[PDB]
Parts: sequence; C-alpha cells; structure tokens
Amino acid sequence: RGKGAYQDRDKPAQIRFSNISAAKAVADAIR
Amino acid sequence: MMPTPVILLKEGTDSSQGIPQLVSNISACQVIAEAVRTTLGPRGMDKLIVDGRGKATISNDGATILKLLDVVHPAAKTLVDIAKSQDAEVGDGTTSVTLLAAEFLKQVKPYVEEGLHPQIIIRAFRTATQLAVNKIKEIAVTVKKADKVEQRKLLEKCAMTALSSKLISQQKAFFAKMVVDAVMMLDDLLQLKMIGIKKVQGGALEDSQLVAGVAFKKTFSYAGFEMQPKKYHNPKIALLNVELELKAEKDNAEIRVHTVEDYQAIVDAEWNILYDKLEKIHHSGAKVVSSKLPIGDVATQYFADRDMFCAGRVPEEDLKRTMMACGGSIQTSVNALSADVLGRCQVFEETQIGGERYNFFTGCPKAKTCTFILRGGAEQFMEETERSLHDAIMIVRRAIKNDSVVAGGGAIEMELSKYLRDYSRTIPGKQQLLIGAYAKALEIIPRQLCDNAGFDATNILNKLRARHAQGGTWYGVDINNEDIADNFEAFVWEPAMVRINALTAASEAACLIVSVDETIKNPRST
Amino acid sequence: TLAFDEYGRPFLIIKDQDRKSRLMGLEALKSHIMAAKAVANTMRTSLGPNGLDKMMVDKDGDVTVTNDGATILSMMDVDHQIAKLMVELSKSQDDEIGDGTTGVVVLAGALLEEAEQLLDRGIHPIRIADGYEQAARVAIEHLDKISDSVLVDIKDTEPLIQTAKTTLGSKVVNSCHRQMAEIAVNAVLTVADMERRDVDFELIKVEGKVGGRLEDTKLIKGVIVDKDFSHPQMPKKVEDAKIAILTCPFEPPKPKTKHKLDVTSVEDYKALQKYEKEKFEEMIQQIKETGANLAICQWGFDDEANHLLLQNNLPAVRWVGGPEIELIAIATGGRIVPRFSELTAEKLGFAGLVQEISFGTTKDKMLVIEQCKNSRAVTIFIRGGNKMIIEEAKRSLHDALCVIRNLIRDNRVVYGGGAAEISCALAVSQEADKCPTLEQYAMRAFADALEVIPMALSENSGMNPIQTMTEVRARQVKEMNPALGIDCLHKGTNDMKQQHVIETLIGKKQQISLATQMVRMILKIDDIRKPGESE
Amino acid sequence: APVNIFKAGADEERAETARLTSFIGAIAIGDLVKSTLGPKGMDKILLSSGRDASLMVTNDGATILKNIGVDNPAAKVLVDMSRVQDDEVGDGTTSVTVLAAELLREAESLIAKKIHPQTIIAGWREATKAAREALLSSAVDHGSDEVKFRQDLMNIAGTTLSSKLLTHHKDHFTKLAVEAVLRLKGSGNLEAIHIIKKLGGSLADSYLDEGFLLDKKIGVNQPKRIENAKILIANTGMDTDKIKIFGSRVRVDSTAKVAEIEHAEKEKMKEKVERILKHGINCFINRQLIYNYPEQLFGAAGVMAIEHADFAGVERLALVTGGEIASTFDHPELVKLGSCKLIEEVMIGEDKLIHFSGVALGEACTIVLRGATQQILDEAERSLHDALCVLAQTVKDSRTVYGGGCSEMLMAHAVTQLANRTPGKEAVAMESYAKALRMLPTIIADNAGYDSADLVAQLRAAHSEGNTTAGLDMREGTIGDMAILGITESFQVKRQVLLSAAEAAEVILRVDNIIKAAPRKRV
Repeated sequence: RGKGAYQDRDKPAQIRFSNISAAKAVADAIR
Repeated sequence: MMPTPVILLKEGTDSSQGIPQLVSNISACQVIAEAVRTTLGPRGMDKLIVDGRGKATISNDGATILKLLDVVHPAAKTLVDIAKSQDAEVGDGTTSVTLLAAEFLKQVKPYVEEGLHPQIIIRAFRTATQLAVNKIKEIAVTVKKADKVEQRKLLEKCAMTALSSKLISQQKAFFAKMVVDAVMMLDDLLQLKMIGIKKVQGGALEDSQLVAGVAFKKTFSYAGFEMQPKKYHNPKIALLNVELELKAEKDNAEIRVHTVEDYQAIVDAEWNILYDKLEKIHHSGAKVVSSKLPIGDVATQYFADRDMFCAGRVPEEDLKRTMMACGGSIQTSVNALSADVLGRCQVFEETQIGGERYNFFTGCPKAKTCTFILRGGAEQFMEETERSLHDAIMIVRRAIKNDSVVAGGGAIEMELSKYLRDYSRTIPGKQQLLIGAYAKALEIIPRQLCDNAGFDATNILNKLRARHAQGGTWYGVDINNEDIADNFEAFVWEPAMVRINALTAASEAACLIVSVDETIKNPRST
Repeated sequence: TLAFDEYGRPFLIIKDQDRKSRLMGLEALKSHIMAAKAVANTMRTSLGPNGLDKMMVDKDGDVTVTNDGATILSMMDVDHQIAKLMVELSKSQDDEIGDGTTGVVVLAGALLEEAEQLLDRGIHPIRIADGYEQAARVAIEHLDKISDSVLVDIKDTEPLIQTAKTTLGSKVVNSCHRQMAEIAVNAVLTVADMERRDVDFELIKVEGKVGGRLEDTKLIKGVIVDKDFSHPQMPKKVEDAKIAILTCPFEPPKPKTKHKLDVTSVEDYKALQKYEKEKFEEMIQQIKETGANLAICQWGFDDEANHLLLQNNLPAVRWVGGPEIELIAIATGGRIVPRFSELTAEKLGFAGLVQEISFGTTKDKMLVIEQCKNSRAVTIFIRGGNKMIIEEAKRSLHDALCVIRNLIRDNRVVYGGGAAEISCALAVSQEADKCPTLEQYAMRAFADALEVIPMALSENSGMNPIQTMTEVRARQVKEMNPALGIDCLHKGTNDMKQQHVIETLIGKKQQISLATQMVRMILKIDDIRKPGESE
Repeated sequence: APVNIFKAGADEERAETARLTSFIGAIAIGDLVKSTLGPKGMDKILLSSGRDASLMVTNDGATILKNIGVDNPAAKVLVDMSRVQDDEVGDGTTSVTVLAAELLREAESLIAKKIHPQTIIAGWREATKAAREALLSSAVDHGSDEVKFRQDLMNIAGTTLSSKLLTHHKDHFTKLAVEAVLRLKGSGNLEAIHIIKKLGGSLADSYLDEGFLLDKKIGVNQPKRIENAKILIANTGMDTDKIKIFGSRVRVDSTAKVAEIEHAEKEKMKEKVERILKHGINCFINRQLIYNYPEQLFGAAGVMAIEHADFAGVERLALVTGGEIASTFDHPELVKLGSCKLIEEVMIGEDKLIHFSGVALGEACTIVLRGATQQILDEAERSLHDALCVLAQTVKDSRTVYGGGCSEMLMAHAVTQLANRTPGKEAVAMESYAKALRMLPTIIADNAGYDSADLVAQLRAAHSEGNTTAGLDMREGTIGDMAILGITESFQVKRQVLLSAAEAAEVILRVDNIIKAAPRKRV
C-alpha cells in the first residue's frame, strides 16, 4: 500500500519554482 | 538650410554623394550578409521567419532566406538579386556566394574611405576574377569510366554531398540512392518537370517511397464512389476530356417543342446521348477511366454495373504525367476510342498512407516520369525535406552530363588565394593592394566553415596556410576530427561549376556597389 | 546601429526595422525549451487511469469537457511558432496510430527538458540532436525484442477485447468498461477485410441521440437514417423489405435544357392534362411490377404520388441524403436506379424488419433494420444523459476502434503500464557507456527522458516517483526482466501479464520516432524573425 | 431597503448579503495565516506597492495581518483581535486567528439550518464555559525545586521557537532566551535585553554579551581603556547652558567688557566640569551632546566621556551599572557611582562598540544577532522578541498546559460530554464549538502533510479513555505522550486564545445589517 495520500493543490505549487527561476536569472547575469 | 531657392528644381528629393554614400552602401551589404553567416557548412543552423499571414518558414537555404527579409536599401538588394540567378544556374551557390560577395567589399572598405578611386578597384576585381576562374579549370578532375559503377559512385557521392547542411543526419544513404536512380528514369532531356514530389503526413523519413508511376489524391466524389472495388492486376487506363453529366449543354441552344410526342422524345434523347458516350467508352478494356472533367451520378452507376472504375476532376498536371507514366495518350472525343490510345499498368490500388486515400499506379515498364512520396511528422518537417530533394536532384542531373568536379570545403578557395598571391608578388605598384584584397576575401569560406562549429578556427586556418604552401592543395576542414582532412581522398566532391559561377556573380556584385557615387530617391511614395 | 550611421544619416536595411526583434545566442534555444515546458505541463495532467479532464470553451461560447488530447490541443490559442508544432506532433500520432495523443507531447517535452543541461555543459546544439539518434536506435531495436500475440481474428478474440479494455480504461465510459469493449470488437471484425488487413472507415457509422444512459448503446447490423414517410397514414412496419433505391423525383419527367412548350389550341391544352395524369400512374406501377414494397427516394414527392403510394400499399420516405442512399444500397445489396423506367427486380435491396423508433416526447423517427444479408456495414447508436458524455463517448469508441484496426494491420503487441518504457530506459543506459566518446551525456539524457512516462503515471496514481521507480528498476535487473509495470491500486502485483495491460507495438514505434524528429527540427534553430505591432 | 432609498450617498445591506459577505471576508483571514500554524509551516513574504517597498519576510500571524490593509468592515473585527493577542502575551496569534475563523464557518452552516442567531450565540457561551473548566482542571503547576523549574522554561522556549525561522538552531537560541530572562531577576520590562543586528556569520554564531554595549566611540583626546573604572552617568548640559533667564542681553559701552564676560563664560564651564570630576570617576556618559570645550577638559583630566548614547540609554545604564541619572551635580557625596572591569572597545561585524565588561549589579544584557541577510536578521530578531515576551510572563505565572493538541482535545471533550446533556435546540450549537476546537490539531497535521484522518481519530480515541496527556508527535506522525516529549504551553497563552476567539466571534453573529457611510476623498 501507499501508506497514505496527500493532495497538494494550492498557490505554493507554482511559487516553489518561480522563486528559483528568478534567482537563476541574476546568477547567470554575472557568469 | 542651403537649398532654398525661390523656385525649387524638382520637388523634395533626397540625394547623397561621395565617401559616406559608398561606406553606407558597403555597410548595407555587410549587414544583410548576417542573415546567412550561420547557415554555412554541415553544422549550420536553421532560421525561422514569420510572414504577414502568421505562417512560419523553417529553412537554411539562402535562396529562401534572402527573399523574406523585406530588404528596402537600394544597395543591400544587390546581394539578393544575385541569389535569384544562382538559384537557377547553380543551386549550392547560395550562402557561399552572398558571404563572398560581401567580403569582397569588406576587404577594400578601409581603403575606399581615403582616396583609391573605384576606377582602379573595378579593373583589379576583373583581373583577379579572371585569374581565379582560370585556376579552377586547371585543377578540376574528371573520370574516364563512364557507364560503369565508377560513374554511379560519382553520382552517389555528389548526392550525399548535396544533402549536406539540410535537416538530414543519417538519412543520406536513404535519400541519395533514390535521387540518383530517380533521375536515371528520365529521357535524355533530364527535364525536371518529369519528377514530382508529394507530401503525405504520417511516418518517419525512412518510410518515404519512390514510385515509378503516378498517383492522385482522390478529390471530390459523388454518391456511388464507395463502390467500384480498388483491386486490379492488369488494368487499362483511358485518359479522357469528355463530360459525362446529364446536364451537359452547348450553352446556346433552345429546344422549342410544339407537341407531346416531341416532349418525351427530347427527355429520352438527353438520357440517350449520355448513354451513347458511356457505351462507346465501354468495350475497350479501360477498367480505369480518368478525366479532368466531372463524372456524374449516372456514369458512376453505369461504370459500377460494368465492373469499371472511374474518377473525375483530375488536374491536368497529373494527367500529363499519367500519360507519360502509362505510355498512352489523352483523347478528347470518345467517338474514336480504340485499344491503341489506352495506357497499361500492373497494379492499381487505393491505399491509406497517413490516413488519407491515395490512388497509386505502378508496373509500367515505359514510365518516363516518377513521383517521390515524402512522409514526416509535420508540415514544416516535410517542407524542408522537399527542399533537400530538389537540390540533390539538381546536382545529380548536372553531374551526369558534366563530370568535372573539385574538392569540397575550403580546399579550392585556399588554392585560389595561393595562386593570386603568387601573381600579386610579381606585379609592381598599386595592384598589390587590390589583387591581395580579392585573395584575402576567399578565406571567408574556410573561416565560416569553422566559426559555426568551433574547430579552433585560428589554428586550423593556419594549418591550411602551412599545408597548401608546401604540399597538396586538397586539404580542408573535417567535421568528425577537429583538424585537417584530405577532401579529395575522402571523395568530398562538388561540381566545378559551383565555384566558377560563384566567382563570377560575386565579382559583378562588388562592381555594382563600388561603381556608384550618388543615390537619388524620389519623394513621391504613397 | 540601425537608423543612425557614423555620419549622422539614417541607416535603413529592411522595411520597418524598428518594429522587429532578433535574439540568437543560446537564448533562442532556451526560449524554445522553456516554451515547451509550458506545453508539457498541460498534457502531463491527463496521463494514466486517473487522468483529469479539461473543459474547453470555444470562441462562440460552446463548452465541451473532454479527455482526448486531440480535442484538447486542437482548441488552443497559443501564438508561438514552436508550441504550434507541439500540436502537430499530437496530430501526426493521431492520424497514423490514433492512441498516443498524450504520450508524444510528454516524451518530446522530456527530451527538450533533459537537453537543457546539455547546452549548459557546452555541447554543440547539433551534437545534442545527433546524440538522441544514437540512443533512440537502441530503444527502438529493443522495443521489437519482447513481443507476442495469440490473436487470430477468427474466434479467439479475448486478447482483442482486452486491448479495447486497456484503451477505454483511460476514458470516462468505464461504466461500460465491458459493454463498449465488445461493441468495438464486433463493429470492426464484421466489416474488416481479412485478405489485405484493411478496414474501411466508411463502413462503421457512429450515430447518437440525447437521452437514456451509456448502457443503452447498441451495435445495429444495418443503417440508421431520418425516417419521414411521405404519407402520414402509411403503415410503419415492413416485415420483409424489397427496397427500391431511386434517384428521381416522383413528378412528370422534364428535360434539362430550355423547353418552353408551345400550346395553341384547346385540344393541346386538354390533351396535355390527360398525358400528365398518365405519367403519374405509370411511374408508380413501374415500381409494383418489380415486387417492391418499400421505396427510398433521394428526392421529394408530388401530392399526386402520395395518394398512389397509399392505394398501391407502397410505403416510401422522402429526401434521403446522398451518403444515406449510398450506404443503404450497399448495406442491402442493391443498386441505385436512375429512372422509373429502368426499374427491375434484380436491383432491389433485401432486408428484414423495417421500423422507426420514437424517443420520449420528440419526433426523431429513427430507422432500425433488424435483419440483413451479408452486410459489410454496421452502425453504432450512442445514448447518454447529456450532450457532453455522448460526444466524449464518440471519441472513446473511436480510440477503441482505432487500436483494433492497428492490431489488424500488425498483430505484434507489447506490455504496457510503463514496462516497455522502463525496460527501454535500462537498455539505453547499458549501451550508453559503449562507448563514451563524445555522446555520453546525450545518450544518458535520452535514457532519463524515457522515464518521464512511468514517473508522471506514478504522480497521477498518487505514488512517490522515487519510491516507485527505484523498486521496479531494481526488480527488472535482479531477476530476468519481467513485464513489471506500475498501477494505482496495484491489483495485487504489478505483473502486466496478469493485469492484461496490452499496447500495440507499432504504436510505440511511432511515438518514439515522431517525438524524436519533432525535437530535432526545433532544436536546430537559433533565429526567430516574428513581426511586432502593425504600426 | 433598495426600494424608496432616502440616503444621500450611502448604502446598506440587510439579511441577504450582510452576513454572507461578512462571513466570507472574515473567514478568509483564517485561511491566510492557516499555513503558519505548527512546527512545519511555511513562511510568507509581504510586499508593498513601491516607494521603498521594504520587503518583509515573516511567519507570525500578527505581523502578517497588521500589514495587509483589510478593507472589509467585518473582517477588521478579527484583525483587531490578533493585535490584542500580540500585545497581551506575544504568542499564539495564529491559533486564535484560525480558531475564530473556524467558529464563524460553523455559524454560517448553523444559519443554513434555520437556527436563530441568538440560539447559536447562547450555545457558544455554554460551550465556552465548559472549555474554560477543562483548562483550569488540567493546568500543571511549578513551584520550588529549581532543577525542575528551569526545565519548564527550556520547554516553553523550545516550543515557541520551533515555529519560527530559528528551527535547527535551537541549541543556541533556546539558551539565549531562557538565560537572558533569568539574569534579569526583576520586572519584565522587555527592554533590558537589547538585540544588535549585524551582517556576517551564521545564525548559530550569535552569542550573549555578559556586559553592556554602547555606541558613540570614546571621544577624541580621551583614554581608550581604563581598568577597574568607576562609571558616572549624567543627564545635564555640557554647553549653551543659558541659565534660566529668558530675555537677557549683554549691553556694554565697549567690546572690552564682552571679552571679559566671555572669559567668565568659560570659567563657569570649567567649574562645572571640576564639580563633576571631584566625584572621582573614570567614565562619564551624558545624554546631551559634548562640545569642544568640555571635551578638552575631560581629556586633560584623563576621564572619558560618551555623548548621547541614546535617549533612554542613560536609563538603561543606570539599571546595569547600579547608579543614578544625576542630572545635577551639587552634592558629590550623595551621588552613587558604578563599577566595571573593562571599558575597552571591541570589534563586532566591522564596527567598534564600547564594551562594559564585568559590571556590578548588571541586571541587563545584550544579544549579538548575526545573519547572512537582512531578512534573516529581522525574522530572527522577532523570534527572540516573541520567546522573551512569553518567558518574562512564565516566570510570573508558572501554570502550563500540555501542547501538541492535547489541551484542544481536552476542551473539545468537556464540551462534547456536556453538550450531549442538553436539548437539541442548543446542543447542535455546543457541538459546533467542539468541532472548531478539534480543527486546530487537524490544521497542524495538515500543514505538515500528515494523515490527519488517522491522527485526529487516534487522538480523540485516546482522550475518550483517559490518556489526558496524549497529543500529536510531529516528528514521526503519530500520537505520543506530551509529558515525556516535553511539549508544553503557557497557561495564559492558551486561556486567551480560548476567550478571545469566543468573544470576537460573537461580534459577527450579532450583526444582520451593515450601513456604509458615503466615502470621502474618492474621485
């Protein structure tokens, strides 16, 4: 069995990745 | 503030003159060349251009790039018009010709700013051009093994080379073999109108097929064409320009009836005339009846009950190819039909390649035409494939009749610069600065063949200079090993005419730019 | 610079150059891959037995809820030249095979996503595209190694029904999981040509009428048309039909050309009145002389004809369309007769019970044919409680019919549930190190991309992709590689041989080939020239 | 109401949208901060419209809600509630916010059942009283046996901090909170523990300064280091004294008298400094600025002087040095001095600060807070402020309750057992009160990602049959004993969460009609 199930459907689903992309945009700016 | 007469001479006309106008004209040529700089060589990239309709074209051929750039500068257009000619005369001479022609101007650009009147430059360009062209003729190689496997291998190597810089990686052996054999199907005119290419969506590149005969796409039909089975093992083909509708009229007749006896006679006569034509078509064996004109419901059922197949509304382009593919003739009137005008083939079937219905003919031994069916996963994917087939056919067609070939890559361009330098070092005076400039521009080809994919451009060009000055002159730039390779021994050959015409067109382009001192632009534009 | 030269003069090369945009570098390549991520993120949400549906709202306000990727991607308003190609990928798969409308987008996206690191490592954009070909050949060659079938298309149709169940299991019609699987098998095998392995798509018609339930969907061995008997008191039941298919109106024959009858005398006026009356009688008796007892006419009737049809006990319907009379004539073994005077018994159709069906309070009067003689055409009649489930049911049965046709074309199958994809990823990895000349990074990237499918399936199934993938991939190596896949409810074990998860070999072969070619033609681009504002 | 309107520019809502929009707008507040409840919650970033946007990253519900700018006149009711919770105890601000929201959500469901709003309120009043008894009867006391009392302070400090940025640094910041308070041994001023924020180093590199740090470096011509210094603080004038005569001018016949008066001006400033120096001092701190003239006099005397350390800096120095403000110096024998060991300057974060080390009667301290970024420093500072505020009260009221949802289930149990003894007209409302109480351990598990379907059932089943210490084990995802694990909360924090949510929630239920005055300054 999977021993539980949790549905994660909320605004953080996109933020957790958007913040990383913004940081990459600057990190490469001075490469 | 100066041209302020009480009465104007013309209207409002713009006029430039002198050194800034020549520099501007050369600069415009340098900028437009940027559109193809990255398209040269086996490792060039493709470009995506969107037109005003919203449709994109993906291609890398200079003859398709330069026509979509919307060039307006009077001078930049010069490097486009010469592409229009090379597309006919040569084929491969696209990106290479544009880049060389632009470089011819760059090499003299830093000098034309400070004296050096173009009258002396034009004469030097003509001298250097004639020298370079003669040198090609003295080094081109030929074969004496016509009508042998040696000529087949020559044509195959020409095709595999022609397929370079395309959307082709491992399919060269697949397409190249069919291109060479497809052309050998033609008569001794090698007229390209005898080779059709048709796109059918669905499947991979390796799933394409070369059909010795022809096929049509099964256009608009009527109720009753679900019948007429599509299994034939020895059909005859009637190509007719006859109307088989009940409503066929002369458009200028009126049938005036005064009694019931003639009323019915006209009604029956209209049906009888149609049946008369159909019965004359029958008793011929022409189990396949094709026409560019409509075939109506009555004829469809007549043919079905007679165990015959028909299909109308066939375009004239395919009927003419069908005539040449089936070995027959096209007859307009049915009143003189016989067995001596019909075509013949062995197999006639309706297939489902890609989901759409296609009616294929094959088996005629006297097929003067052929059709190559392309399969692919997208419209643009097949469109680019079609372009690669047109160029490969063009190079092979020419190689059959002209077996004079030269080393590919930059190998010939390095030798041409060597010959010109040997010439220039025997000439006194101002010519040393002009013949050399022509020669220096010739290295743009081995340079760009490296800049687009690395290969340590600085040092690999130095190697070509060291090798060609001491040993053989067939050394070029490899793709697999990042160093020099002998293109002659590797059989990397291109028709001699590709470079001969490239030199002529590039030279004339330079003379059109440097010979202009003034530009006059009428203000009337609405 | 443009529009400014070193001499202060304007510098104009192309028309409206100030409204153009060009950016090459590696930014064109990253922009293409990034845009593809937006596409892949859409389709990954509808993969697997738990795939979620999309609601598509058309420009006119019409709304339909579908699962079929062909209906989702075809209704997009995306103005991006490469994202449009991602739709064409799903189209090519839909036209050739008809199954992987979701798979080819997810796979192609993974190849673009995994390629992102390869560009950042400094690998030439074209070397990446070529490297995928070296790895793809490995997956394709091994895909054809494991395959077996016992389907003969005669009576042992058990694996054929199972294939239909595998396909339909992803749709919204699982309330008819068995019923629609059996309908699809019977629909194709009764019209398929076993000699050539061809199935003519025109021999299976799909009709429907709103109302009832999915469980009321039936396969009718015959044709369904809109019945409208010209005479309202005409009996509505024929027990043994002798059917005359006619394409001529029941009115006095007229010429096609300009006529303009000249009438001068009273004898001419009155004589015509008699002759026309006789024409009405002859055209009806010419039908009865053939033994016909039901006429089906493309054209309408005169008022005079309807009375004669009654008195001669000759039922008939009116204004039956082109494709309807074409199908009726074929289904009944008859022929279309041009005129009344060409009628003969040899061209009559033969059929059994002819009836019209009334539905609730409406006046649809749909045809049912009970019995037929060696018919080569069938009709499916779809019911449903709303317009959306019926239209989706049409697509659900379409997919089921397509995979049956694919097995007829090629009877080689593979095991699904991710077993084929994981096995291919393992095979490529084993050969990825034989030999790591330049392409080591690219071939491994291909192997990783192949796993996007069992990983997305695991996510939609509610499982952790690391806990699931690490177990299956280990089990397929520790022992002789079984057909071990994944599932949501596990059904006991994940042995695809016992779950009967069957997919077509030629389907997956096309998914790999078409996805690879689409990726290549959009990687090898470094310049986009799209126009901006009009002015 | 909408028919025959007699209002100028105002509007009103009655019985239809007044309650609907009030419940929607207010309940939304709970969902906003719901994600911050428990040890595994995520943090928020709040952004301004511009003009030095001053980005804030924070967890605490009070700092989130007080910066939103809620416009809905009913939602503002709960915003003010969360302010009061922050001002009173400084913890549980998320718990009281989401509890009130869950109570209101149930009220809307009860209105849908056609239960009169006064019946719902009456039921909640009885349920609230039942919950209050559950807290009174379950409190844990701590008296003497200091080896057990100190452990309680460590448990309270650990619990509060576990919910903030300072998660995996508990082994450093727990001691900074508990020991800093214990060293005060006096009034909970909450200003005797100063925090200095510096960039550089990690959070784990923070430390407690045993002494007291001052700004405003040691003078120009003054000793930089004196051992065994006597400290004098002052609040007097250094120059421009203008002694107490308003409207006085110097009016002379010649400038010779002006020069003579100028000498007298300096002679009195010299005397003033001498009167201070007779105290026998080594270090002088004056609130008011030091001018060029007394600076030379203090330097020549070998005595350092600090100017304007802060407005309240002198008051803080008085508490940590053991002296007096001394705004006037006229009886040196009546003025008490302080004493320390070192007055040397130290380098902290590339900034020289004056370090008073070894100070007698040092009833104060400074925490030196280090971090990589400004957002880390600001949130870490708030975490210290929150823990110190609770600890300053725990040392005054030692009653605690068991956390981890234990107290919440005990309250819900008492409400349920008594609700079943009441008639249905009101029992349906008392049961809704208990249901809201059980939402808190549900939210905590749901934020962490645990299967709340089993944790809630197991916790309720445990408390149904004794096990009055059972609660959530947020490390393993099971039910554990709160006493053994050491998960406790301050009694006063839990009492106020219960009472505040009930009192605030009634405000919304009582309203059936909202009348909105015409807006001003909107064009």
